This record gives sequence, C-alpha cells and structure tokens, in this order.
Amino acid sequence: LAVIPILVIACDRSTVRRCLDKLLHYRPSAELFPIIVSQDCGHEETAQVIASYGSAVTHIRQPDLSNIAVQPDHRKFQGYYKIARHYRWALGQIFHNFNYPAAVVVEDDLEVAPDFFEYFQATYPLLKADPSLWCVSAWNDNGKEQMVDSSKPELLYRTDFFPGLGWLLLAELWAELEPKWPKAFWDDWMRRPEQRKGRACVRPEISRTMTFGLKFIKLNQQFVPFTQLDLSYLQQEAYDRDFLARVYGAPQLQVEKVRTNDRKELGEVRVQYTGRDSFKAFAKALGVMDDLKSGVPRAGYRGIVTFLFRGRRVHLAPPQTWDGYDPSWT
Ligand code: MMC
Repeated sequence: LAVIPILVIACDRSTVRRCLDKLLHYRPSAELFPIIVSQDCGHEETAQVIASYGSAVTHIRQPDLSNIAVQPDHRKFQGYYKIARHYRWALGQIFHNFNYPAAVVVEDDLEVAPDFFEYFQATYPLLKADPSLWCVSAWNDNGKEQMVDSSKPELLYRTDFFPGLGWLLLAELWAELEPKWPKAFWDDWMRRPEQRKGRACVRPEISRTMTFGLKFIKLNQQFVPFTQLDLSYLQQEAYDRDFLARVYGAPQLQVEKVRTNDRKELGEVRVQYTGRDSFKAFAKALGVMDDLKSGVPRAGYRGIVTFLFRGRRVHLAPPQTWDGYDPSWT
C-alpha cells in the first residue's frame, strides 16, 4: 500500500462540505490518503467551513488574490486565468512543499464513490510502471446510467481523452508540465498533443466521481476490490492487442440498425465511421458525446468510443488503418 494525497481545489462554495464529508467517510486511512484542501479566493464562509474539520485535513490558501492581466481575446475569461493560477500553485505545493510522489486532484463539486480510494490504490502501480499512461481518472465521459453495464462495475479501459474530474498524476508529470503551464484553459491545454504526447489515462466503465450543485453521469455504488483483481490487461502491450482484436473482430452494423435495436443476438458490435462528419452524426444518433478536443473524441482510444446502447456493447470506431488523431476534426 502507498501513500497518495487527495488535493481538493476549493474557492467560494460552502458546499465543499459535501465533497469533504464523502471523502472522509470513505477514506480507509488518514495516513494512506492525507487530504489537502487548497482554497483560492479568500471566501470567508468557505474558509470557516474547511477550518472546522480541524486535523482531518490540511487547509492551505492560495496567496495571490490579485486580478490577472488577460490577453485581448479573453476579457470575459478572468475566472479561467485564476483557475489556472490556482492549479499551478496548489500542484506546486503538493509536489514541492509537501514533496508527495503523486496526487489525486479533485474539485470541490465532486462526490466520490465507495471504492474511490480502492480504485486509485490499485491503479497507482500501473501508472508508475507504464510510461504510456499519464493519468488515472475516475470519470467515464459517456457514463450515464443507460450507457454503462451495471453488471461490470470492475471493468476498466484506456482512453486518449484526458477526462480530469478526479485524476491521479505523478510528481514526474508535474515536473514536465510546470515549466510551460498555461495562462488559462489548463485542461484543454493538457489535451493538446504537444502536452499529451500520445499518452493515455485509465478510466472506468462506471464513474467513481459525480458532480453536484456532466450531471447525468452515474456514480458507482457497488464497492469493487480493485486491489484484489488482476489489472495486467491494462498494460499497453496487452490492451492494444486484445482490446483492438475484440473491437475489430466484432460484427459491423449500420448505425440505424443499432439505433433501432436490430439483430439483438449480437451483444457486441462495431459501428464504423469514416470521416469527421460521419463520426459526429453517428455519435449524435447513438447519444454519445460528439465533441472533440484536439481531434480526440470523449472516452476515445485509437479513435474508438465504447459504450452500452440498449444493453448492447457498441464500439464507434474508425477503420483499423487508423494512425493518429487529426486536430482539425473540430
Ligand atoms: C472528490 Hg471531492
């Protein structure tokens, strides 16, 4: 077992209480999962709420509350500049001042699943061992109830789309990102290829975080003992052979046949897309997120979006000749 801090990003919402109450209720050990609450903004009521938890958490305060000079295209986005400054300061605190080896980053509007800690404890060794991974996330971007298999709460995947929303990173990655941290829109900046460098994140079939106060993502409620499972299938070499053979070995169905629930005997199928317009159209037809960041679809892996549709496993996939993302798919 390893020590992994939880870094909570807070500011001016008193409801950080709900976030902390759930983290503290499910935390298995204070020693294994120290909680550090970084509060920006100087909102007095929120500070009093965090302080009331005492030694159960460590309360740190972003020091520079000044307004930030924004570029000419960003007059409406001061808040995004402040968020980026806060993340830079808080992550620096976690990795430089506290000297932790990794951290799970969570925002104050997230509620955790019962197995949130078990999940990160089990996946941290994979992140440490596989250089092709750069994070573990608790979030399934297409995680609404009707799109996930409730009988497979233990199932995990690789994704090229950095989901944020409860994510684990190594101190080594902060060393790489810190020198070029952006002025604003930090998460979309991490999604650019110049930052991602082809690396993936682990993500679950059923989300381990949910937002409150995205609202339709289902929070897992069945505890899965991930530390007792064999997660070797997530190693790049095994995954890229087996999961891909599975996707391309599955029968192909036209999107309208999947939409209307035709050929129900086929419990796992592939819907093939061929260009940006067909991807957007097919994703919309099947109720899957259709937006792309730097050409990567939500929850996509080698261009493949996997989800459940009317109880059937569906892989919305490009032709197997796929060889990289095109950022122009906007
Ligand atoms: C997870 Hg707050």
